[PDB]
Amino acid sequence: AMFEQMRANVGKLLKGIDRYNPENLATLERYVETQAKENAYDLEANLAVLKLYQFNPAFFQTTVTAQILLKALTNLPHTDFTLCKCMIDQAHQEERPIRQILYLGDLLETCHFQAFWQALDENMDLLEGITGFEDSVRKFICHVVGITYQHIDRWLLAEMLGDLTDSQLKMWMSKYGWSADESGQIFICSQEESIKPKNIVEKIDFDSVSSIMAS
Amino acid sequence: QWLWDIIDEFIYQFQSFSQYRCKTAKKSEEEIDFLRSNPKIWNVHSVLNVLHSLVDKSNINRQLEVYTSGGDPESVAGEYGRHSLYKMLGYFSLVGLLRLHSLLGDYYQAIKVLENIELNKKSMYSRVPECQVTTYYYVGFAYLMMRRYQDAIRVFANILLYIQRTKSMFQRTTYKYEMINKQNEQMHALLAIALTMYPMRIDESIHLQLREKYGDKMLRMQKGDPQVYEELFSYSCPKFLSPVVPNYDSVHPNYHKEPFLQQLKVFSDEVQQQAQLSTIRSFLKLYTTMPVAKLAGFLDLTEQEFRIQLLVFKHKMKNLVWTSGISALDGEFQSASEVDFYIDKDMIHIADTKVARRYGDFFIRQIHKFEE
Amino acid sequence: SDLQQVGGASARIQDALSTVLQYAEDVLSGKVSADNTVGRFLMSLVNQVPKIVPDDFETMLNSNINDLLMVTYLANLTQSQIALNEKLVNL
Amino acid sequence: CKEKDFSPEALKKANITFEHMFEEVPIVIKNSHLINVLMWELEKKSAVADKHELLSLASSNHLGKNLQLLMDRVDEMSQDIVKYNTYM
Repeated sequence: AMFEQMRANVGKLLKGIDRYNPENLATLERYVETQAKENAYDLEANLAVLKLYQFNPAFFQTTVTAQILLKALTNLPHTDFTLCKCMIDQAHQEERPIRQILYLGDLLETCHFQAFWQALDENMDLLEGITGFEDSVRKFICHVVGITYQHIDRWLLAEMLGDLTDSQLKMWMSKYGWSADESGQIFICSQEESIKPKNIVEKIDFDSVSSIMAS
Repeated sequence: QWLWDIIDEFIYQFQSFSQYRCKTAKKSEEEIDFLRSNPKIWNVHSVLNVLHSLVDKSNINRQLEVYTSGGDPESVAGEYGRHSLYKMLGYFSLVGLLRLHSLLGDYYQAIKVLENIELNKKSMYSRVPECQVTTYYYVGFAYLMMRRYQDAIRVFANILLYIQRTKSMFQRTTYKYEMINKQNEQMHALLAIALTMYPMRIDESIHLQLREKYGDKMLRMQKGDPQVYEELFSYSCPKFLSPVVPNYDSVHPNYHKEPFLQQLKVFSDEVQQQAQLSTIRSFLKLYTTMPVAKLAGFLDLTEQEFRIQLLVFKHKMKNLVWTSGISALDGEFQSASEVDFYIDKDMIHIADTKVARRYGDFFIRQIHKFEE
Repeated sequence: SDLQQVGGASARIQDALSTVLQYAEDVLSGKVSADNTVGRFLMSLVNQVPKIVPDDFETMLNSNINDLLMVTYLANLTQSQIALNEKLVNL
Repeated sequence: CKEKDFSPEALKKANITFEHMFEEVPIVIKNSHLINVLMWELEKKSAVADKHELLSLASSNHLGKNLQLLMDRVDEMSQDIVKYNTYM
């Protein structure tokens, strides 16, 4: 619960002149790991460390930027991961573990979820070491499936989530209230509830157009 | 030497005035009251604020893009030069908005979208067109960075329209009048490449002199040539970041191209795959619900004929322009086709045309004043 | 505008009288002053204003208002150009 | 005033820049005091019989439904006004 004990402190740090001052990296780089480990997030604190690393490239630390990058990818399809590469130098995108984390990040924004779980190397204990990261990306997979699909095959949803078993899939099936159709597919969303198209000749404008033409 | 005789004498005169701006705005109401009275124009007091927005940014961009190590420029300005002027108790008049837009212009050189909403909250005083057009300038650029293409394209249309109910005389946006033309032209051209099936609403936003050339650019870009990826990205870079002055181009100093590696290669990643999303949407949805005849007719368009198939189609459908069903027993693909509407321009014009009547009836009643 | 705002006033004093003609049956007995003559008046009234009630009529009514509005708009476009030629000759 | 000039001598009058959008006065604002006998017609024409009001009201209905009213006005505006515009 060290996340809750730094919110007030780091909140006034990042609104002052201490976000251009490189000396504050002590409390800030600590608070970046406190997001990753304790499963919390703060973009302002990440983005300030990224900007202080873009100011002096020497103070760049690989694992602290991985703790930024991995937790940026849990928060998709937001531009958190967009602002990461903006600040990370040409030299600094070719580091370890950064190069592998960035490549895995490319697969998520292009929604190549079967390639994502294939691409994983399982010997990098840092990717095991982020708490709730393995489920967060799965919750983002199922998040986009609800927005973009009406029906999905039981085998297809499994494979997107890293080739799940019958029992492991029971969590993800229960999560958004999904169910199995007659001898076949999972039901994700109703057809008319997914699409919500825009309209021709809505023509509500007379309630203002008549009032400007009044005199 | 004449170069840095001019540059150093700007900053040293601004660092002088920065103390006067903190000293007047906070506490000395008789000094502000004495400054209300004497001249016939308070415009001289106001202009020096956002005059030093773009001139100081030029001088600090030079010092930034000459010294790339042991950073003097960026922490001095960021700590003292910017936050002292803006953070503290503001001036008792519209001058407080001018320093806010000056600080927003400095904030936008850091590629970010977070504080734009917190700055908008502190824009308490009324949105005069002079302040409002320059707000929508950077707020639209923030929506452009936020991947809100559908939002940012609407925001660029109004600020390029040039019927915004002001005469705009007496140098209020000087030396850069066509930068507001060409930057809004350029940044709108990037957004259209993604989402061209919703925007019927194009015609007021960009003029037919430019829509003809930018129209064929988008088609030539997405369909058949990566050439437009080059020439679009060449024009887009000086406008997306706004680096006010590039330093003297010579090989004897290096010093300048090193910050341009990062500044340019940051926007490389933006247009890279966001352009390759476009070609999928480029082939218009001919038949709205596709049977085997049209699904296989579109798998041939999805990519090359190979022993792995349908998976790339299932990937490409996950982006913001596709919503669909697959039915397994039918083997059927059902999909959303989406558009907006053609008849909206006119009812926005009905006031704009009346301003061509109004200013017409008014200006000749200012001549009817004089020669009478 | 006076013909307009006494227009819905007729419909309002109609809402008063139509109430009294209903209310004469609601209380106990009465309504001899109305019945089938008022029935013929009201059936004829709704066979005039509005017309019959398909939604094809609603869209055709909307298209006629969008045409009338496009014409009323074009009358302001011509006021604007009556101005602009009158203005350049005065310089 | 005598008459206008078929020659540039009108230029000395034109430099006065006299009005041509000039003010028009509001005719009716208060009672004309001879309202009073036609006020006494209204009760006799209204309170006792339907015979004499409705024939003044029946005109509005047929000012809407009958042939091409706004359409003929805009048609004459399509003829009067373009002839004046072309002339200037």
